[PDB]
Amino acid sequence: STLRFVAVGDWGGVPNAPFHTAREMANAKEIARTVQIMGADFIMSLGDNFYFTGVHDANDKRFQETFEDVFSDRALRNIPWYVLAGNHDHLGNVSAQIAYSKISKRWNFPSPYYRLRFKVPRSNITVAIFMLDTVMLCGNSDDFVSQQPEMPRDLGVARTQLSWLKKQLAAAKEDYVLVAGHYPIWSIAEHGPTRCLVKNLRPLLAAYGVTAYLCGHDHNLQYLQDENGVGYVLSGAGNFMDPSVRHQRKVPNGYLRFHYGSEDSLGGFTYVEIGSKEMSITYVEASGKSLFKTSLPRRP
Ligand SMILES: *[C@@H]1O[C@H](CO)[C@@H](O[C@@H]2O[C@H](CO)[C@@H](O)[C@H](O)[C@H]2NC(C)=O)[C@H](O)[C@H]1NC(C)=O
Ligand SMILES: [Fe+3]
Ligand SMILES: [Fe+3]
Ligand SMILES: [Zn+2]
Ligand SMILES: [Zn+2]
Repeated sequence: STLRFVAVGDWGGVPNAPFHTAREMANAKEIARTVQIMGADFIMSLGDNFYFTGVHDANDKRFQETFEDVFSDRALRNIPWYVLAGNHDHLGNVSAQIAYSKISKRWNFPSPYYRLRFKVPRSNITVAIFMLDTVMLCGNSDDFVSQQPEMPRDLGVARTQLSWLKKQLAAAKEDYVLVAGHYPIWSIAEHGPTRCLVKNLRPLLAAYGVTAYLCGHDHNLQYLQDENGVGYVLSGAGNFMDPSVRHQRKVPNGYLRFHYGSEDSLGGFTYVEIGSKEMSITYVEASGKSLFKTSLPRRP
């Protein structure tokens, strides 16, 4: 078989009851239908888990109303979720989202950033994934008028995570290596590229042979690929859909391979399947149709 998972981001419903939106429910439904057909080993969250100010504590009702009861289909039962934090989560209590891992079996958020290691059946194929906390690296975009994470709140905190990732990447023996964070490195939409990540994270990717970087933040679906062969998967349409293509001129020519952000769309997510020969990525719209699909070679 193969390693399979769903990647969805920015799905955190809303602050007022019922605490979920039509788009979030449509995506939850289609995620269930996808699982019923292809199956899934786990679901990855790319940040902005609870709009617009995260949660207060680990007993916050939002955990049941925005998460548990939305992804309640029988098919989604028992499927593990690996979470990472976005900027809106940081306006609240992130320690509470980490502590919730001890309350809900499916919810796995051991710390701000961590390493995951998977071993694909039969195949000798191994996969490593590094979940980052880009807010601790670039600061909260909500703290600035430009809406761009200008600088980290703490030097030591940022410097340490970068040192951790570099040492982890310079030792990973896995066949596939993925890195995920909320903020985008490359993006043509509303916010566009995050200067801090382009200057501080991007360089590490090609140097150590990273397969791809996954993220959300900009509310749409995108696939970009640089000249070194690294893939950029943007999946932040789990709750909103922003049509903007405002920063397409800020992305190097040739990088944009796919984009969809129609405001009349219910949103979407991605389905990833990693096999012995390659990793494929399918973009699925909540309505039920697959919009695009690409593959990425195995790491030398
Ligand atoms: C953020 O959320 C965490 C998780 O609920 C809170 O941690 C609790 O802290 C109190 C001490 O004030 C302890 O008695 C509890 O046992 C802790 N809960 C857990 C699950 O460890 C933390 O206090 C919250 N921070 C704020 C500012 O509200
Ligand atoms: Fe968001
Ligand atoms: Fe965000
Ligand atoms: Zn935004
Ligand atoms: Zn487009």
